[PDB]
Amino acid sequence: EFEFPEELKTKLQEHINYFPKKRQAILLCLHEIQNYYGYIPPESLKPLADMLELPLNHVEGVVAFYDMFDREDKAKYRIRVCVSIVCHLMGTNKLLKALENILGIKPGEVTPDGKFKIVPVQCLGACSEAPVFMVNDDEYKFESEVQLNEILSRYT
Amino acid sequence: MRSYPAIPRIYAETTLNMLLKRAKKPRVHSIDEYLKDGGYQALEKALNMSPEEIIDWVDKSTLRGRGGAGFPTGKKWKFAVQNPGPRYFICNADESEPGTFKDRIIIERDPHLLIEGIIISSYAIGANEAYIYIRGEYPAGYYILRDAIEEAKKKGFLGKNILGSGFDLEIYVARGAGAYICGEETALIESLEGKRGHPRLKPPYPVQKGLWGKPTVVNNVKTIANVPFIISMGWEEYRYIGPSDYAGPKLFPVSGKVKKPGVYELPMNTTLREVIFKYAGGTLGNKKVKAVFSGALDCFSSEELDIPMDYSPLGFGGTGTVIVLTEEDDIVEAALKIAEFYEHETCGQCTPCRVGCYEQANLLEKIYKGEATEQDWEGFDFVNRNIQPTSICGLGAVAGRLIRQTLEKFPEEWEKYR
Ligand SMILES: Cc1cc2c(cc1C)N(C[C@H](O)[C@H](O)[C@H](O)COP(=O)(O)O)c1[nH]c(=O)[nH]c(=O)c1N2
Ligand code: SF4
Ligand code: FES
Ligand SMILES: [Cl-]
Ligand code: NA
Ligand code: NA
Ligand code: NA
Ligand code: NA
Ligand code: NA
Ligand code: NA
Repeated sequence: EFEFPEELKTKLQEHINYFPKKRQAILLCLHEIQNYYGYIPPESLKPLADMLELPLNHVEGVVAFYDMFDREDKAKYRIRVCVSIVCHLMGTNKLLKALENILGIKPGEVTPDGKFKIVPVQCLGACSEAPVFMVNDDEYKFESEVQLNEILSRYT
Repeated sequence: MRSYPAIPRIYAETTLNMLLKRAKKPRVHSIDEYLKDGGYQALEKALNMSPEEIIDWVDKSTLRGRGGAGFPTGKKWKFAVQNPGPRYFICNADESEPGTFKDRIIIERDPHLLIEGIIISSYAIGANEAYIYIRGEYPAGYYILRDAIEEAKKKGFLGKNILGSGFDLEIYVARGAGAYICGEETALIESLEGKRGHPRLKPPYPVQKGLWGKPTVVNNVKTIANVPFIISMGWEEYRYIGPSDYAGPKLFPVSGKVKKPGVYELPMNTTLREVIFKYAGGTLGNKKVKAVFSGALDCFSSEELDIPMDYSPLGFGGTGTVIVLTEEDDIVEAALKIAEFYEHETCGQCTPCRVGCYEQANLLEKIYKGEATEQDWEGFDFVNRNIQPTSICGLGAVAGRLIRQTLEKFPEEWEKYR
C-alpha cells in the first residue's frame, strides 16, 4: 500500500531510536514527513503508527492538534507570516500586500505551481524584528517589497 | 562553517554582563569560545559538591522561576528530591507568548550556558535523563542545541561518569509543532510522552508526578541559565546583584513602537519608563506612549510607567515583556489581536475556556467591523468575564485579563465602537 522511501524510513528510525521510548519521536517524525513530501500525506499516518507502536487514531489526533502540520496542501516553501499583536502594529498587512503583488496569493493559498503556500501563524518569537516571516526554516524581518522580492528569489 | 537556518539579529544589550555576556553578540558561541571564558568550570565545581549543597546554594540565591510564576527554584528542587527516583529534568524552551523573544537568544548564541545549567541542575536533583523542549518554530535553535550537545559530549561533560564523578546524563532535545499550551509545564510533559498537549489537573505538581509518573523538575531556559553563575560566584555575590528582595539579572524583551527594540539585561529595580526611554531609546517619532502590553497578560496605561519591573505587589511582574503602543494605535484593534491569540491556543479541555476564547474573538471582530448587535456587545462583556470557571490551567485564567484592562483603562476608545 503506502510505504515510505528508504532514504526517509532511515531518518524516522533515527528519530525513533533517539529517545528512550519510540512514541516520544512522533513530532520529530511528522516534521520529517512534512519536510520530505511538502505536507503530511494522509496515507503516511498508518505506517508511522506501526513504527511508533501507536494506534492510528492516536497519531491522527496528534496531527490535528499541532498547527505546523498540514494534511491538505503540498508546498515546496511554506511562508509563515506572523499575524499576532506586534507584527500587526509594525506592518503584517504591508508584508501580505507585498506577497500578493509578488506571488499572487493571500494567506491560506498555494501558488498554482505548488511552490509557495502562505501560512498565517501566531507570534514567531522575533517581535523586536517585526514584521516577521519564515520561508521554511529561514526567518526574516520584512522591510519592503523590493527586499522581500530579493529574498524570495533565493528559493528556486 | 556549519550553516544554520537564517535567524533575524535581535538586538541585545546588558548592564550586568551575565546571561547576555556572550549573547549580546548575534552569533553562535561554540565550546572552544565558551571554555576560553571559563565555561564549564562551575560544573566541575558543582561535581565536587553534594547534590544537597547545590540545592542549598540555589535556594539561598533566592532564584525564582523566569517562566513567569516566580516559584523559588531551590524549593522546587527540594520537593522533587524528597520523592523517590528515578527523577527527570526538563528545560522549558517553548517561548510562544506574544512579545517574548528572550529565551531564544540564549539558545542560539550561548547554548553552553544553558547546557551547563542543565547538567548542574540534573546532578542537583539526581536526574540521569534531561530534556529540552523547544518550540517547532525555533528550527535554528534545535540544530544549534543538537550540535552544542555533541560538542559537550566530545569534551566529556555529558555521557557516563562525567569527569569521573560517577554521574551519568544524556540530554534529549524535543521539538514542538504549533501550540502555546505546550509551554504550560504539564502540557509540555504530555507532549514529551508523545501525546497532544493537554494540561493535567494540578496538584499533583510535576516534582511529585510528571514524566512517566516520576518526579520531574520543569524549569525555564533563563532560570537554568542563572545556575552556572550561582555556583561560579557563590550565593552571596548573586544576592548582591540588584535589589535585596529581587536578586539576579532579568531579561526584558522590548518591542513595538520603540527606537531600539530588543532584549535588555537589567536589574529588577528598573522602572517601566527607564526600559522604554533610558534603555530602548524612546518611542518611534517621539509619540506619546498610550499603552504597554505585558505580552498577552496585562495592559498598562501611560499613567503607570513609574512602577518597578519586579514581582512587587505594585510592580509590572509577568515576564517583563514590553510591547509599546503609541497615541495613534487602535487599542480595540490591538485587543482583537490578543483575542485571536487565545482563540487559536485553547486546548478545549475546559468548556468555558474552549467556548469563551472562541466567542471573545468572534464577537470582538464583529464589534471591530461595526457589525455587532446590542446583544453581541453585552455577550462579549459576559464571556470576557467567564472564560476562567472550571479551568485547569492558567490560560483560561488569563484569557480575558488584558482585554478587561483595556475596557477599564481606555473606555472612551471602546465607546467609539458602540
Ligand atoms: C499558558 C501557559 C504557557 C506557558 C507557561 C504557563 C502557562 C499556563 N509557562 C510556565 C510553566 O507552566 C512553568 O511555570 C515553567 O515551565 C517552570 O518555569 P520556572 O523555571 O519555575 O520559571 C511557560 N514557561 C516557560 O518556561 N516557557 C513558556 O513558554 C511557558 N509558557
Ligand atoms: S484552561 Fe484552557 S488551555 Fe488550560 S487546560 Fe483548560 S481548556 Fe486547555
Ligand atoms: S508578534 Fe510577531 S513575532 Fe511576535
Ligand atoms: Cl529573566
Ligand atoms: Na521563530
Ligand atoms: Na564560536
Ligand atoms: Na510549542
Ligand atoms: Na493557531
Ligand atoms: Na478581521
Ligand atoms: Na451578529
